[PDB]
Amino acid sequence: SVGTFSLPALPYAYDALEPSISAQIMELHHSKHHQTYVTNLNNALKTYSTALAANDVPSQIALQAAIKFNGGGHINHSLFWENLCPASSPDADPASAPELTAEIAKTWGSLDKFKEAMGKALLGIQGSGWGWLVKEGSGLRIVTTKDQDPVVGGEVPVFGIDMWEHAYYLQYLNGKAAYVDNIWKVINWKTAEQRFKGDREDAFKILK
Amino acid sequence: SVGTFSLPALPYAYDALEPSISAQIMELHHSKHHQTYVTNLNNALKTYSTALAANDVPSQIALQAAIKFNGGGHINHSLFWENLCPASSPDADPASAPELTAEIAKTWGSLDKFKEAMGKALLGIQGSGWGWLVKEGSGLRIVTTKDQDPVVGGEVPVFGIDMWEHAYYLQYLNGKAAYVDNIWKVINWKTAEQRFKGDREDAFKILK
Amino acid sequence: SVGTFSLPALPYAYDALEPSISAQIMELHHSKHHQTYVTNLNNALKTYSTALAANDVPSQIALQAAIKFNGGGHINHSLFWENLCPASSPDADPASAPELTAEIAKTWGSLDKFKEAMGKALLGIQGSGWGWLVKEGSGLRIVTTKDQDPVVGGEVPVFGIDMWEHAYYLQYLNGKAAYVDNIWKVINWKTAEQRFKGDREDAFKIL
Amino acid sequence: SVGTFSLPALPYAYDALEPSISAQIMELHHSKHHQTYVTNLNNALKTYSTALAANDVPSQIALQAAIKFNGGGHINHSLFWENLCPASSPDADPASAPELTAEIAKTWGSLDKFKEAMGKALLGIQGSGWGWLVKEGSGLRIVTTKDQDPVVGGEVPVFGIDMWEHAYYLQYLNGKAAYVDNIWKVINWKTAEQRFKGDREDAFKILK
Ligand SMILES: [Mn+2]
Ligand SMILES: [Mn+2]
Ligand SMILES: [Mn+2]
Ligand SMILES: [Mn+2]
Repeated sequence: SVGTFSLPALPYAYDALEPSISAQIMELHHSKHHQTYVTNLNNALKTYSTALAANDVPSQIALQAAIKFNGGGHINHSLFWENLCPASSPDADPASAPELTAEIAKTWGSLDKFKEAMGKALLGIQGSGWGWLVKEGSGLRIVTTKDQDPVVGGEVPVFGIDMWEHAYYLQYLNGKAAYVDNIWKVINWKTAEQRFKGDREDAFKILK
Repeated sequence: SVGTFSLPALPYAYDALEPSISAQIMELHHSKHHQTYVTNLNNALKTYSTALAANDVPSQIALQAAIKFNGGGHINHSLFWENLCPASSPDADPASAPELTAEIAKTWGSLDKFKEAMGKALLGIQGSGWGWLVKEGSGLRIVTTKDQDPVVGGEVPVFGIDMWEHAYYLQYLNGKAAYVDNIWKVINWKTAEQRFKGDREDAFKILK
Repeated sequence: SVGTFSLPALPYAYDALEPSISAQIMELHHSKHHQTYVTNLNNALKTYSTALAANDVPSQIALQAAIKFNGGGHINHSLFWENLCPASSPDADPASAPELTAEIAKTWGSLDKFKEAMGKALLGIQGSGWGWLVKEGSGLRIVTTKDQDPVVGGEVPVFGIDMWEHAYYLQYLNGKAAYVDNIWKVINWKTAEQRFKGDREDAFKIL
Repeated sequence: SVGTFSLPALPYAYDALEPSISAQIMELHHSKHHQTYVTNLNNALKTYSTALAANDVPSQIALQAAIKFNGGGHINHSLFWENLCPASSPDADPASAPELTAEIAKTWGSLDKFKEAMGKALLGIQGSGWGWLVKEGSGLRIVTTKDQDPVVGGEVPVFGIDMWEHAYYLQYLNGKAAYVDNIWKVINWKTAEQRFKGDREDAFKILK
């Protein structure tokens, strides 16, 4: 039936990503922001099914923003929690992603240069948005999305980093550069390797 | 059933709007451009139906652009044919719309000053789009929409003028100012009066 | 000389808007966020000035995003500080704005109905942006702008409310509804009345 | 001094791209559309010079839409005329572009599959816009731009194809598929090769 999504539990405790991300942020981000996206996604999808069955095209178009914003919020945050892990986990080691790092090194020259390029794109976002490493065809690309827009159909998301102010402000204030510097310690490279090796449908399987 | 829209017949013959709009433009515009929007709207809606029942949010979001573009294309042209009529028809006399023209005069000063204001907005559209007279509450506003974006936000559309190049190029070449000057002769003020006196749902009944 | 905008001083101390807006937010909002928009605006205008003289149109177009983002950031925040004041100030009383409130009541029915309608627009902003009460001709309208986009040429801004998360998150966390409820206590209605009675050029004289 | 652009002459006669593009379109496209972009760009640049000297940031921002639209119009058409040539010319032979066609074949598999992917992107444009083959770093990409937006700062334009309806409507009516199929015969692969081997400013040297 339509609109039966639920907030996924995190793979770790709310304080497991410290000191990179504070427990307060993880709790607010998951139990408030992501929760709201889930509930509002379900509400909009059920109303949309009514508009679709009645062939009400004006209502359908008017509902697109709520589905894109809340649907994207659910897609993006679901992907986000999964490509994070405690800094002490072996999954935080890029040696967990040999195939991905090889393609990363082939594209940007080195892992450090990819990190520099992505950091630049993350800090360059005006307003709210996300930075993504994506697979397009067989090649890798850094892309940004505004607000909660999900990665555009055709690209395989490898990992994403949330640059909305609620992802860092309580801990880093306006210092988003320090936030980006610290989040590398908690990137789940095992997850990134698995997404790089699968296709679009495989990546979105966590939503199931 | 989902996605069973069909192209409505015009209220007049293809040459009935001459000399303001040529028979060739009317036939191509109706039987090709509008027909394509109808067909591609129906295709997108059937695909959407599958993704909605499967709770496939990435596909639902990816389908939004086709639904808005082709759905808006169907909405906009359906309204368009109805707010046109042969220049010799009594429906082309603005005296057919006493309440609307009085409110127009209250807002812009006179019918001529509104025509100049709407003309300016139409000629100012960069690229493809539409100009609309809309009712917001009890007041009137001139708005433009890009591409085939419809006036679906809550406003009641009173009449629209298509500024896509296919609406005039074969007859007026790049002279869109001459096209706008001549379309006033075939504006259906009887239709505009009914929309001005009705609500949002009445105006969209044309889609039935 | 090109690109000499500076950070305007606030009309009050950093803690003057408590309890509606904390001193910590005011100091960060003013001394870091707004200051950054000023500096990057000046940098963008200096580069643009040469690209304009060189008839280098690709550079001019490539610089537009920084000029709109940082220029709007400077415009919006400069307007913002001026239509805020301490809650006990006489300027926080809407009786300080007789002509504006009369037109507000004529348009929305009452001041409460207008506050709710603007609240709805503020809370509906997806992502970062601003809510504005503006004058177009003789009538009032509620509009929202994305990111730091300033109010569209032709409208006179009457007052604006910042809905960027940095404007409230340290104090209200995700509770933007409570932020909006409390910011009504520190709206400067004397400033709003003055903007309502002047034109677009008047409201932009503070820069 | 500011705003002294002029309409460049075509590299060939108005009928030189026939039969792919008619002389009627070439003359209107060049002497009316592109000419209007030049004139309106110069006016906007002069007005900006006034707003800049007055330290008027609101007017500067309000002027951006006219500078991007007319400045982009001038850039895109200037590049466009240069990457077209008579179909019987040796420059129309893709063998004139050995390094570029090798990178195309390495990226898309063959020239025919690249033409197929670009054709799909060109026909997929909603409203007015352009399709581009661009270079980013060492890689090739098909991108589209809306209205007269020029290619995003950072990419090197290799060649563009105008999908505004004024580019084909008089000759092909709504048949943009026939227009694209025929324009391949007049693509200047000598121009494309030179741009592929140069950088961003080299490609914009045509504006001098
Ligand atoms: Mn988030
Ligand atoms: Mn049309
Ligand atoms: Mn702010
Ligand atoms: Mn063109």
